[PDB]
Amino acid sequence: SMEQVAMELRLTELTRLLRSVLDQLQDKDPARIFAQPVSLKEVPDYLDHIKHPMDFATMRKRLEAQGYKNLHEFEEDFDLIIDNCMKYNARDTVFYRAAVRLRDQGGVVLRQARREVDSIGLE
Ligand code: NA
Repeated sequence: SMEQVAMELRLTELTRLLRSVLDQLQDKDPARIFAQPVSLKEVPDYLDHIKHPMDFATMRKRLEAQGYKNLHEFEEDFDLIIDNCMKYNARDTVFYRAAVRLRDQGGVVLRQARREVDSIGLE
């Protein structure tokens, strides 16, 4: 149908916007602490602590499959990256501190992203 095509165009445009958002968020992690999944070889007990692991590479996979239907779903995954890190790691670690900085700097980006999604009407 023409409607389904229109819906798919909207999703494709959302995916384009979120790809820009993802790139901006990841630029706020130049240490690449959050770039890849935590290794279960190097941290074998990780899943005892963290029930829903997340990282930028896993987000990018979902994004390119157009698996984010709205900005809320994308934000949920970003918050998982931050929140998982701040539970597993103590306050005095480079990991926890990187997550705080990413959260703070990311908030700016996500604030305007919400406005753009609402304005352009992409969801
Ligand atoms: Na903790």
